[PDB]
Amino acid sequence: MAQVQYYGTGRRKSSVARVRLVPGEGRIVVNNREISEHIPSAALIEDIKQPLTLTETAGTYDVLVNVHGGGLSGQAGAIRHGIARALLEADPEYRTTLKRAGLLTRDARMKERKKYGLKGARRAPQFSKR
Amino acid sequence: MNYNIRGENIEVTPALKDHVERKIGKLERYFDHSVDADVNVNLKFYNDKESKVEVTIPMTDLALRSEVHNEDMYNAIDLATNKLERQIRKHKTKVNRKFREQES
Amino acid sequence: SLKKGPFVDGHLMTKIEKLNETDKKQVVKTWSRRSTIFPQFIGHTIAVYDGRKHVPVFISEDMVGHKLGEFAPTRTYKGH
Amino acid sequence: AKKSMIAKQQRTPKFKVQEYTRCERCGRPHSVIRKFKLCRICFRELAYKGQIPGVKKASW
Amino acid sequence: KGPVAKRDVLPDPIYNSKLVSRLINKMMIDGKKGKSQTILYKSFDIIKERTGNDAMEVFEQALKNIMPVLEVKARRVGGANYQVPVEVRPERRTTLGLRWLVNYARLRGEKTMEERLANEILDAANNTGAAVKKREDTHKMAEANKAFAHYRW
Amino acid sequence: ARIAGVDIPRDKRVVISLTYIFGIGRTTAQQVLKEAGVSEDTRVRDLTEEELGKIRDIIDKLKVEGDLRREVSLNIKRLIEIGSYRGIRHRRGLPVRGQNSKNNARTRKGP
Amino acid sequence: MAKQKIRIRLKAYDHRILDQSAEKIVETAKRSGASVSGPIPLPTEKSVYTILRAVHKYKDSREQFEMRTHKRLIDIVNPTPQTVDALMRLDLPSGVDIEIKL
RNA sequence: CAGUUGGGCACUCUAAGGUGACUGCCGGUGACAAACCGGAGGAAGGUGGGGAUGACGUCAAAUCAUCAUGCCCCUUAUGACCUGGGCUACACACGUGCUACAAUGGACAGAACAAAGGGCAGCGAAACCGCGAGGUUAAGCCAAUCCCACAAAUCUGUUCUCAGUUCGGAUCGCAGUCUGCAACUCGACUGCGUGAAGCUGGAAUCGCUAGUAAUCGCGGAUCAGCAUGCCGCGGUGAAUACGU
Repeated sequence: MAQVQYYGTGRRKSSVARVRLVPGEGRIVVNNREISEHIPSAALIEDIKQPLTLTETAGTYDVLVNVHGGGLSGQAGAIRHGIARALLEADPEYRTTLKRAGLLTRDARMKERKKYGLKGARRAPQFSKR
Repeated sequence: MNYNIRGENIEVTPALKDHVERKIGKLERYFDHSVDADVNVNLKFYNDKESKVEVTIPMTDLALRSEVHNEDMYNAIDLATNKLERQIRKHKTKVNRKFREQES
Repeated sequence: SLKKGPFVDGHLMTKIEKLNETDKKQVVKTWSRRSTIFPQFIGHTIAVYDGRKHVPVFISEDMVGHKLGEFAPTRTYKGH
Repeated sequence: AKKSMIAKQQRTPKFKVQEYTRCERCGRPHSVIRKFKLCRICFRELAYKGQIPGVKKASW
Repeated sequence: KGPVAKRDVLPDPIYNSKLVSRLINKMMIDGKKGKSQTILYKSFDIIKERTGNDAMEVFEQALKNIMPVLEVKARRVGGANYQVPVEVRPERRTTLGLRWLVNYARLRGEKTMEERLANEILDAANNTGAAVKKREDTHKMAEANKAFAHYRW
Repeated sequence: ARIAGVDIPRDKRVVISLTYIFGIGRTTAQQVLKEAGVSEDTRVRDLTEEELGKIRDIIDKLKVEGDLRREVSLNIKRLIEIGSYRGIRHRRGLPVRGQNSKNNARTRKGP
Repeated sequence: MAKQKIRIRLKAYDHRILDQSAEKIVETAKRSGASVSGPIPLPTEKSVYTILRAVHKYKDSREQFEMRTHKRLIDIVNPTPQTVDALMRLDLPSGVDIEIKL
């Protein structure tokens, strides 16, 4: 019923967020917790706020992001990826420069499963020197 | 750390332990100083008269060992030591090379 | 055991009720190893299974709750 | 001692905490699978020949 | 295989620092980047508030007096080689300065490694000390053999 | 010294001060010292001329240095004299409380 | 609200018996009244359990057989008591689990 | 109070069919061909990431003890049954890991984030009891519903302040719980106490190309009990590759 704004659900390392950005003033506090309420502080919140700071930098409309999954970079990075893609659904011509300033592709860097006889999927087994 | 010796199907005779131990005392009679050398030896003449020996000595920063067969079972120890001869002289020479030269 | 309780040998409980019942019997084999000494089963000799043959153990008064199979020696020492 | 070992392991246990698991096709001790009902060698060979659905393997 | 380069980091928390963003990339140890961000921001307030001056000028003068030029690249024909003179490249410049300032300054021994590390960078701001002493150290070892191993590489 | 214990703390933490004597430790110092109510408090040496004696009554009612060494004497010496299965490893040299004998052996044997 | 809807959930060894057998299981839901719901897909759980893939040695060289078993569900809407009692005429598949859960 | 509940199937998610990436296209380089450098576009670019898949042959490599099998040998015992013991011993050398030596730390208080698997001979909610480990009864769950379950590293305040200590944790004592026919040889966990040695480890040696190393926790196969191993699962999130 509100203004036609972003709702783009995208994942990053098993944390898909649902950013719902309405016509607003710059309020970014998703899931009832603020940016200083969900995970403070920590100056990586600027990194989780940069993609809204890139689509002409910036609106700023509202921000309502339901992010559940992963961890700090999971919920935060999924929030910025979701508001980045659905934020590409905010302005239709925002993908020209916004597609060239990163802001997409949902890197998917999750854990590799270790083989039968490996340490941590990168840790080698052992060495019997001598 | 030096000179533990064990052997299947046979005794751990000290006239075999000092017999292998003096002869393996040639290399550390000759080299600088190591702490190393575990030895394995067994077999008999159940079939085709054999005595496998296999003596490992991984001390000089990269391993070296050998292996031989015989029936005589003392005369394969000599044929383990002089096998280790070239492996321990070619560990030191090959590396002790002075072909170094710059602009000559 | 935690609460109910100290687990007697049973066969050693029958020999303890009998020989500790009267006449103060002399030490023989007692092949059990489970429970400790008892309140009333003191004094006697347990020649318990040391693995090969028995071993005359005292039914003392210091090891009140200690294991009657604990007094014997298990593995042949010493030693080097 | 396969006959007395596996046959005694088929009998009734002494105490209630005496019943130890046995081997399914070959009566081996040591890690017969309790959910597939077979040994390690039995689960490997009988599972690769066709025993229940299914294969096996190589996800994750 | 060729030169396969690496990626950099984004601008810092306070404020828009990039080379100091690499300073936070070296600032942590054992993965937990929050403690490194806290100790690094504590060095920023400790060196920018105390010792009254700016921040990017202070770090630009510390690493600007920390980023070396020459370095020792080993070689020989075999035994008894010659430590050749091998000058730094740019990213090797900032990397070597981060190594000297970090590994020297965090091993000082003050009340904290954060405030004491800021004291090590502040003593490095005087063009000498631990990190500047290391830049003079490698800067002095090279050019000691700068007359023989210079034209070999 | 001190007014509460024998060889008590001086200019040190109150919970660690109750954690000084051979028997007075951290948990029980927080417990009975928590009944006295210090919490360090005052963190060096100043509890009270009537509070430290409160550690003489509340601090004096428990034990025990010679009673801990005496209970240990009746344990390694009690079972060291009344048997035993804890004696042969209680003084025999080998691992008594459970370990591998080819193990690290930093209780009795060592290297 | 509604009624307690009659729908038998399917369990299968592979995934094609629940798919096709769920298809003809919707063929039982076309008749008998109406309102046969579509393919509510189940979680599709698996089990991964590996054994030592050697005879005696080779403790690192293991092997991991893993066999998953999950199938979809179907819950009909309109009651149709004649088709509901007529659901006992189940012909397929060979490996499939039907259980009228309502 | 609670997606809990009328409602809703937009989003997320669930497993079937497909689609999508194949040097496809453009600029070139190149003996035109092969390939190779660069770019757009796209979620993804030059075998996307990972797994499964291991050529004839070598080592008379490993396995007659998972199983089967040629010969030799035993058989009123090298066979069979039972109790206790041992496989866990201990001057000593190694092998692989855990936990530490500490302020980017230690103790507390509050808050926040997962994924995965198992659970009927089972998981066990809440309630009370016990510091405690756990006990009692008992709703619910044959399980995308219910339980295991609370994640932990991390963020915000008090405080310890450089010392074998308010670090670390063995050893060992007393005192309890749970499991079992029974925890003394020989299960773990908890309480109080105790507080070794360690202040980043020699010559030498190792694994590691990014969601990687490293690090913080969770689940499971065995299994009555018994993980610092093994197999998976997610969290924090690096540096470098000059060149042969």
